[PDB]
Amino acid sequence: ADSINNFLANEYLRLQSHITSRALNILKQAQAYETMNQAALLQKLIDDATSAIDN
Amino acid sequence: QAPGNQDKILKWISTLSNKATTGESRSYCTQLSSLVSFYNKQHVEQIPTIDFNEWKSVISTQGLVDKVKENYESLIKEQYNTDAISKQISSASSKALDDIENELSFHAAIWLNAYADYTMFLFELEEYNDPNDYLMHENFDFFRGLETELEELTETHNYIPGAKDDVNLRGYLATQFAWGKKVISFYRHPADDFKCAKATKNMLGR
Amino acid sequence: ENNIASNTYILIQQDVANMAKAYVHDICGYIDVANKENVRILSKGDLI
Ligand SMILES: CCCCCCCCCCCCCCCCCC(=O)OC[C@H](COP(=O)([O-])OCC[N+](C)(C)C)OC(=O)CCCCCCCCCCCCCCCCC
Repeated sequence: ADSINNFLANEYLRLQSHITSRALNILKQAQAYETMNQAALLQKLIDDATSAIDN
Repeated sequence: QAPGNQDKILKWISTLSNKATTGESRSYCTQLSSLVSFYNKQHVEQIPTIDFNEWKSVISTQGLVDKVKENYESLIKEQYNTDAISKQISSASSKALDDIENELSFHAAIWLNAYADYTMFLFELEEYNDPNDYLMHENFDFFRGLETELEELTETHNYIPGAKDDVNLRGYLATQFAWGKKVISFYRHPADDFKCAKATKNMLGR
Repeated sequence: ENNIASNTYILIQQDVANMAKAYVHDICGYIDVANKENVRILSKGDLI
């Protein structure tokens, strides 16, 4: 009984860490793409400037 | 919860393992110890707190930070139902385990009967003191059964003292300085005669 | 007297083979209890 109670207890925390870790990674991962979209947008502006010089 | 909650569980497994002598038993002890360590493994990783307001402010996709929070919180509410499990394990478990529950119970009853025999003997022995201070027929009453055996030796004419006793200690004490030191042979009756005789080509059976 | 394979009623315990074997066959059976619970809780909804 004490081994089952300690198993579900520690196992409950492991699941809790799994969720918050998932919710945090998905958030940080999304931020990474968001920054990439911003850099790609500004990169096009620089690309337009360089092409204007060539013209 | 974390500290000191597994001390007793280690003493039990240790003894169970010490009693194991054959390699087969030692193997089962290893399997048993693993499951205990597996179930009793402690988990401490400092579950981090999420501040959705911080992420919501710095940068996030509209509706995403809020959608993650509401969905995240929903699963956090769910938790294990320790009550249901607590009952099933205590009600009945491992009908195969009932095999040794009833084996060790009868095994213990055997050696509890012996413990009571030795305990009750030392209890009755308290009133018996100084055999040399009791009369003959009174000592035989304390040791009920000797008179019955003594009648068996008499009615079968086994009147050679110590013939039916495996260790006739009284016979060795009387022969400590006897000529031709010998004790009576086991279960020798004063009437049996195994003598033989033969006639050979020579005289005197030689 | 019916459901124990022994050649005598004078039971003498000199090893814990029969004891530990019945424990691993019992405590192990209750494995997957927590993982099974995780299935229900996690299959409830998708975080995304
Ligand atoms: C008192 C009133 C009533 C009295 C009734 C009579 C009571 C008699 C008490 C018992 C006497 C027993 C004598 C046995 C002698 C055996 C000694 C021995 O073992 O020898 C060892 C001896 C000595 O070995 P030992 O190791 O035993 O002793 C060594 C002795 N020292 C220490 C000195 C070295 O070796 C032998 O084996 C020789 C055997 C010779 C046996 C000769 C004796 C024969 C007589 C017995 C037969 C009589 C039958 C009569 C039947 C009549 C029927 C009508």
